[PDB]
Amino acid sequence: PPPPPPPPPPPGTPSTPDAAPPPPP
Amino acid sequence: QCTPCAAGFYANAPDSATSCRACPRGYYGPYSGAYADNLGDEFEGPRGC
Repeated sequence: PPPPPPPPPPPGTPSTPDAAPPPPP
Repeated sequence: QCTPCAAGFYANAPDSATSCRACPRGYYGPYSGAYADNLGDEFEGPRGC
């Protein structure tokens, strides 16, 4: 009998985090 | 497998990094895969921030 198929690749990788003098007299 | 650190980020350890941190205020990481180095300032590396 033929051999089984290969498993599907894992999902996409996660994203990235966010950010006046006084007058004289 | 262990993924490269994203651009603008740096690995927390020179070898066997456990987390990736963003480059701080006043720094910039041009390349991806940047990593911190114990020698010198702890916030920079050969390709780090």
